[PDB]
Amino acid sequence: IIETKMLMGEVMREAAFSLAEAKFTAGDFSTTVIQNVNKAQVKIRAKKDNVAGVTLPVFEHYHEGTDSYELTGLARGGEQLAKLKRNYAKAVELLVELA
Amino acid sequence: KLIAVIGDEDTVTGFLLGGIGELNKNRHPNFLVVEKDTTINEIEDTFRQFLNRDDIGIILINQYIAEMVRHALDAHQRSIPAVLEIPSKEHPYDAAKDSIL
Amino acid sequence: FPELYFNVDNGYLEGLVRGLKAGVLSQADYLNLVQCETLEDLKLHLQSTDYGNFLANVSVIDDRLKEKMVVEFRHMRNHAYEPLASFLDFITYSYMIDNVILLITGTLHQRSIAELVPKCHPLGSFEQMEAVNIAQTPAELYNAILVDTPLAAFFQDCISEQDLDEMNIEIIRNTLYKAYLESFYKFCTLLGGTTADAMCPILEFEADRRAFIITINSFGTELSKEDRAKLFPHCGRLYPEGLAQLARADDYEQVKNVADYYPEYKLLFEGAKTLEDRFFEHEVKLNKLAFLNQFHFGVFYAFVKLKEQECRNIVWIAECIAQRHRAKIDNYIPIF
Repeated sequence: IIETKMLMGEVMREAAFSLAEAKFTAGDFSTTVIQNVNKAQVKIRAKKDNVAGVTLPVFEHYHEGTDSYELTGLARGGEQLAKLKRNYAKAVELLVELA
Repeated sequence: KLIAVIGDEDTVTGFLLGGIGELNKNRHPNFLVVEKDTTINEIEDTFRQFLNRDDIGIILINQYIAEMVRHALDAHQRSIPAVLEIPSKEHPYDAAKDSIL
Repeated sequence: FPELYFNVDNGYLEGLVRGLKAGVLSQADYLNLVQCETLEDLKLHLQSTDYGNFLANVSVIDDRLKEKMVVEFRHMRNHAYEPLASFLDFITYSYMIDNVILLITGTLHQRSIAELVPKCHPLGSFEQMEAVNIAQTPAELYNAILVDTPLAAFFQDCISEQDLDEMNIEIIRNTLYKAYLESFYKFCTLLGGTTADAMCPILEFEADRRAFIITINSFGTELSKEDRAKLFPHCGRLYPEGLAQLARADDYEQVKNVADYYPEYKLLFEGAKTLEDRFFEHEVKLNKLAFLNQFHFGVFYAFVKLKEQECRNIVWIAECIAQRHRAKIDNYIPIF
């Protein structure tokens, strides 16, 4: 927990730096992305670990179903976006392991 | 079986873009943006709103925002759902929920 | 011949926007803001320039900068008579289009007009034509309200029943921007002379950014090659031939070799600074060139697209300072 809760502090500093690499180029992503969301893309599956005979809850990464911001930007930006996705799909990949 | 996020303005636009948001028009949205003029009660009920929901697995919240609702998350002493404290662009992760030891 | 007039009506406003050109931060002005280390020191150097005493009362730097270029733009539109007041209205249509797609989303999801005032660009705004403020009807009885707005003639490629979720939210912006760029080219062709050779080269490259950035992001998407064909503006240098080969692309190098037929757009594909940082420096190279010609209307549109670069650059300086990541702080656009 100690070695990875400081490690996400660098990743959430690196990925949120890409938010400056982000709408500075392409407008403002503060109303477009918060108005056309219906379903989730990355979900959780509750698996079961075990140590010393004690059942243990563990969360498993599960990305499925569709894209929702597939068409966002696309005329200005869109390369500063969708690497912001990769900076925040890797960040949510680490944060479900820590959860 | 999805992820919830409180975060901030610049936090929630990155994690929705990550693909964790879900709009349930029946119950509630699974996120809550906090601006400069959001009351602490609105963060307080939505923390209880996410805690009472069965499908919420993680509750992401910035510690800079979770510092004022620290008294409510110190009353949550269950295992599921897990509350996580993420750094902001000001005052990163220092002293939250490693204080049990 | 069309130069011994135009000072009857637009004599004073021309010298005004040339005076506001001198308030643009120069190269030496850019260097001292890199040497800053906190946002309070960022406030001190900006008081030395023309912006001064605007932070007397890091995301507040975003709003307090762009609110200054709105009131400077609104003050210019209050004095242009008839040869220019429609021209400044054409610059606001790019902001009205980004506003109205933001509005049909909350209309579709039953999110009312209370979110309109704080979450829209003040340049293209709705503080007149009060029918749009009342409308909560789900996007079919609101299109009948939408035609009491100067974006009506651009909706002639927007069928009202096509709006109801058969078209994607992003697609309707580009085919409205396609209808916008054809009209503003034809309006700038009706005006002749100095405003027809200093402005239309800017609109050709602006239509060719919408040629390249569309097809370079339309690869993994499930929109077919006939969809990205009609989302290209039929305006620029690529019209009869380059628009045809961009439809059959399917690959990053297949949009590069069609840009190799033009020596202007090649040597800009050597970003390999990224591509949009290379398209931006050529765009401000064209807007700076419009400031050479004197007796023409293109000095106003070149001012707004450079004033949005001023509000862009100071924030990028501030974001490298507040997040303390000033190893990429030199990746701004030095316009002057």
